[PDB]
Amino acid sequence: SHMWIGVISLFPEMFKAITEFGVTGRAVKHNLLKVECWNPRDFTFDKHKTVDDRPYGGGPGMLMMVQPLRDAIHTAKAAAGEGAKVIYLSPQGRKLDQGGVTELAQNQKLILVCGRYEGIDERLIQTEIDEEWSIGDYVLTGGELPAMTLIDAVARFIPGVLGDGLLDCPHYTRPEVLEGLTVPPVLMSGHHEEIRKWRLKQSLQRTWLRRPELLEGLALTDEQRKLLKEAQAEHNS
Amino acid sequence: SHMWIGVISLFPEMFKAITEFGVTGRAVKHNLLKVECWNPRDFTFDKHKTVDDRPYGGGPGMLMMVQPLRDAIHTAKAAAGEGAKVIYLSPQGRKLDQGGVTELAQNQKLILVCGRYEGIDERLIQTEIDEEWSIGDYVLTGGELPAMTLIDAVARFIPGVLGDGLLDCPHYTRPEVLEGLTVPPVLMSGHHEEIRKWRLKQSLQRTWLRRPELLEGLALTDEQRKLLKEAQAEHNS
Ligand SMILES: NC(=O)c1ccc(NCC2CCCC2)nc1
Ligand SMILES: NC(=O)c1ccc(NCC2CCCC2)nc1
Repeated sequence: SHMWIGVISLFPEMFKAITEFGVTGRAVKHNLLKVECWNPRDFTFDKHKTVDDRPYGGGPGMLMMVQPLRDAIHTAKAAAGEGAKVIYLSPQGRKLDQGGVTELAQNQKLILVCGRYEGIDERLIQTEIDEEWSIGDYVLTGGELPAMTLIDAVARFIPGVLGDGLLDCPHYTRPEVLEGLTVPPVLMSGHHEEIRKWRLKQSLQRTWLRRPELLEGLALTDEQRKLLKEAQAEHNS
Repeated sequence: SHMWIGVISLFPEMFKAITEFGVTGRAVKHNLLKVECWNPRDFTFDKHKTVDDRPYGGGPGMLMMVQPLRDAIHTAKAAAGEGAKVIYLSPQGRKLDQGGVTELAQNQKLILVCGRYEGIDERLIQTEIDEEWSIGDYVLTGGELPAMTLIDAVARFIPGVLGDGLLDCPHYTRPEVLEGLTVPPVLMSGHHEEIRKWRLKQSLQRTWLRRPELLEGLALTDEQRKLLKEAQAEHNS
């Protein structure tokens, strides 16, 4: 179930951050994940390899120049063959969450278009882009970090890359006592069922306290309902 | 108003993605932004430079080993001096948005702790971390991409790095006609006020259609109320 991701970027060397390091670097070396980049600058024809252009209507910014970007996209589409979804990363896109990650991970091929400057021509979005996605409600200097974020997130779903809507439970490792703070005795008990229930209760409690809206989106099991009620009762002393 | 950011990461070379390229790369070269990394592996003492450890209570994963990570954090804190806020990036943190970015950008010094494996010891969060932040409701293989995302976002607020709660308007550049699609005539009119109002109306319309909840958080001006009503009337034909 390997995955191919084509990238359109003025700064393809940025993607070394995910292709050369850690779990995603291993995925690439083991051919579980392939990331292939095209740079609009390589598709320019003028002496100074111009990749930006002035916005109609004026304004302080520049846009990506249409012809080099369009040609790079077309080249990526030809390399991908049939079935590749083309994604543009921008704050105007659908907000990414883990459900959206699972949806995107169903694709065997993606092409990610990374904007720079003030963005890209709206008509390219209409004619070349299948979906717009955002990694969050904030503005960055380029689409490369959003693209890498998406790649990393979906790569976790590729079989072989790694070894319920709630926040994670607390985790502990050595030493047993750290600046006077002890490990919860249950985690030392060797009682697997008690440990499982403790972790679940902690996850429910943390989700309730920090992100209560996330709970509203869940259909809690009988056990989860019980443990959440216990946690809420204890919180209220 | 330059900014110093200390980073704790097992993969410091990942940060070349922001320190060597584009607007953030320029910020670094021009001394507007300094990014300084410490690697827990450099703080190990065993032959194999062990940086992970087993979780109490069992489970399939590993945590970052406490001693090398703690020592790296302390070294970063000493380098930062007084006033540095220590941030841990994780899905359990406060969700980043542009308002949160503006808040974080008020700090002259930040230290960003990048988790790997299944995370870090809860007691380190208690004893070493000032704030936990998330870049979005999804899970990544490491905190480095979230840290770089945060750095890029806050760097845009540093004076010299660059040259209202609504989504951006559409942008257009050459050519005048692209695959049969024309540039809106108003943007060619040279009428600056008409162009301003068009862009604002488009932003209001796009926010309403794609992200209506964002509108609920705004106190629209009289002009914005009018243009939004116009856009909604036109949408309803
Ligand atoms: N939240 C996001 O997913 C996101 C995506 C792209 C971006 N910036 C580059 C785009 C902004 C103008 C040029 C393209 N910033 C933020
Ligand atoms: N949404 C986020 O801001 C985010 C942060 C860190 C992360 N992964 C590394 C952490 C997860 C376990 C080890 C540390 N994933 C996602």
